[PDB]
Amino acid sequence: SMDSKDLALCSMILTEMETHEDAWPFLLPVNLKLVPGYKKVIKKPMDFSTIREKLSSGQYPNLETFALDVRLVFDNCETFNEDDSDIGRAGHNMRKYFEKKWTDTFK
Amino acid sequence: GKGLGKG
Repeated sequence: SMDSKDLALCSMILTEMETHEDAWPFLLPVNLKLVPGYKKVIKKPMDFSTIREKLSSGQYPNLETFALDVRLVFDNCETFNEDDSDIGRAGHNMRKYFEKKWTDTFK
Repeated sequence: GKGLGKG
């Protein structure tokens, strides 16, 4: 499992994402009952609160598995929403922010 | 109805 430093780094980056102005579509799970089509086409839904619960409960054995789930949030967003939609653009902006933060942390 | 999105 991840040591204390790695857990702290994941938590720090996740908090920076949760507080970003463009995080609003990604803070909680998509409600599959209220958003038709989502369950059908998005096979692995993911959101920041779920990532937080996974991190806290020891479900990420390493940094790479954490980053995969963060990226999954944005990959799902790209599929379900038009690139030019408010959510689509929020997702692209958040991906850019994450990749910069990730690169600045581990370089 | 057909198509994706949250509009």
